[PDB]
Amino acid sequence: DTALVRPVKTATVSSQSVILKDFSGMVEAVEYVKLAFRVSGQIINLPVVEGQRVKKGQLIAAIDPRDISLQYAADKAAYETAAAQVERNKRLLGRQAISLQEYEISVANYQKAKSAYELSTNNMRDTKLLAPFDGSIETRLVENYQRVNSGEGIVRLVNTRKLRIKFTVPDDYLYLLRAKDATFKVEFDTYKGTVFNARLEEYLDISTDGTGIPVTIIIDDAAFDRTIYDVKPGFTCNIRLASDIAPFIEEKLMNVPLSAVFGDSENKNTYVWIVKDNKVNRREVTVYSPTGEANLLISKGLKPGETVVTAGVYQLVEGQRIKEVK
Amino acid sequence: DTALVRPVKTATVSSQSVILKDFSGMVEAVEYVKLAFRVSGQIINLPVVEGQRVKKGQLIAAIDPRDISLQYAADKAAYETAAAQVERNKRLLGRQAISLQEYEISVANYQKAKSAYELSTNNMRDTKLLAPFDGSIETRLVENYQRVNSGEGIVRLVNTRKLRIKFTVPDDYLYLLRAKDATFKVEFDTYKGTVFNARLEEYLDISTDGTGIPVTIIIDDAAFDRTIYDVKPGFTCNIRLASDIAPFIEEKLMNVPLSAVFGDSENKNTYVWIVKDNKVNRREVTVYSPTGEANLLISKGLKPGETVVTAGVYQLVEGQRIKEVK
Repeated sequence: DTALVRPVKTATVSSQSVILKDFSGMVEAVEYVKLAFRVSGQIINLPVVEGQRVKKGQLIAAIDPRDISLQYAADKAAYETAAAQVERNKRLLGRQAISLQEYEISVANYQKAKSAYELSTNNMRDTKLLAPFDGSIETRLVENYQRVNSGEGIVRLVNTRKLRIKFTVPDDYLYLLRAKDATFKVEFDTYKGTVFNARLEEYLDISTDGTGIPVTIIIDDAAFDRTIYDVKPGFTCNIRLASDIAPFIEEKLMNVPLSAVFGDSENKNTYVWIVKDNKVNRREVTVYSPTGEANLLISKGLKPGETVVTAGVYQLVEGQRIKEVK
Repeated sequence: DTALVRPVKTATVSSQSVILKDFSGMVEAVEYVKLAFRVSGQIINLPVVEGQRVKKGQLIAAIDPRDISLQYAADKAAYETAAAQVERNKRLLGRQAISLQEYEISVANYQKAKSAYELSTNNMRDTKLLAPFDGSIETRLVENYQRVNSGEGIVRLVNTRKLRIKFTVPDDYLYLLRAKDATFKVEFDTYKGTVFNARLEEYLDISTDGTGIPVTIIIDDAAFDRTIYDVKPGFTCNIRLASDIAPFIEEKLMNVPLSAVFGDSENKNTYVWIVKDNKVNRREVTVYSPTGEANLLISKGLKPGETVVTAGVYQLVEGQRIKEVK
């Protein structure tokens, strides 16, 4: 019956002109960026941990702003006094009430005060070390309440904006890489069963050198959640390249093995068994034929002039009598 | 069982590159040759009848040789006397025993006697009218013991050495007539079921004029016995032209409709039913495949990515559970 499970060989229906190739690739190494303060001080906040995913602008660490804050307020006051004194002297010189010498001294003093206040403004901002890009904390190099200098490594942050995959394509497959709208689908060996769309980043094309075509692709798929799919440099994967080498074809033809197609004792129709949820269902198909009824080329087993049955093949046994009908 | 007669549609196995064309043709008219005596006389023998097949040299009619025989014997004697008299005079002149005048008269007399004897020798031979070629007596124009003149029709003899068939081939089929070793097989409408080989006699090739290619062929077959197959001018027939347009092909391929080929539930082999003496017998065939297993192009009924069964198609029913095996 239908409950009797039958072992069957199967195949996937393929578009005549779509070429498919599988390549082995690897997730590219990423350069760890050493994050450091631009000022010296004592860390008073280290709110991130190793493995944490951070966003651009997020706080990594902060130093005690006490001393820098004191210099800032003193440089602020000195700037405000120098600025007020130059504006006053502009008015005094404009009516010739002061010497140019005295005015010049006040301009030079203002730039000195301005430069000092600009430096303290930067030092104040630099008490908070922020993530320069979206990334992950690879390593925490310091401890909280530890004293550090400028340029001293605080954390190692790896950029996670792009997941790059490198593979090499045989030189003879350059036409497949050049085909319009060629697609790339990635399946990671560590996460088999889930396929992700990828886009071309670049490929080195010097087919002349016979050394293969190095290709770089980037994962470009909304389903690629790195909190779920933890892919690291060195991880291997399969890259499926799909190229339609004849997109101009009007009526698209499908490939199926001859052994998939069968007839009916009641008609001249052709069928296949479609496999859906490990069950079969009959499907009527039209075999491509240029003129009239589909014909086969036979390389062995027949001589010209012999007579074969073309209708009624399922209702016959060896040696059975027949009547030829039109 | 095998005794249960099943109606079946069939086809003939055809060689991939052999082109076959059928043309309607007609047996060409033959010119009747009027046979006549070269002498005048009374017919004393008319041994042939209408419809009789005669050979070259065979007697058609004879006139009473009596009078011509009398002239022959008189001209023979006159020639023999004139010949003896000139040989004598050659010897006499050679020793100057006779005048040149007398010798000359005897030479002139000899040629006169010779010419008279040559004419009576021909008239004697011409008392028997013979068939100038192998043919058939279309009409007997005279009766025995009837008196006739020279040139008076005795019989109408039609030449039967060649059976010519004319047909016209469409101009677009010139390449089929030019193909090396193209063959012609004739089947007469009056004698259907028997096919005769024919050879090319000639064809008018001015494809430029767009008026068809008039072709003449001649029956060239030992089985063509005109005593059995009585074919006459105006008789129609079928001309089968067979041309191998790709004789260079190493492994010859045969055409069969797809509907002729079937599998086995126990193996991956392909078969046909061969029809011999209105009975069928299974025949294993090899379907031509360039790389691997034979594939079909499907124009309707499938989408890319669907799964079809390729082995186990005969042991399944609608909705049956399966297990995909490698």
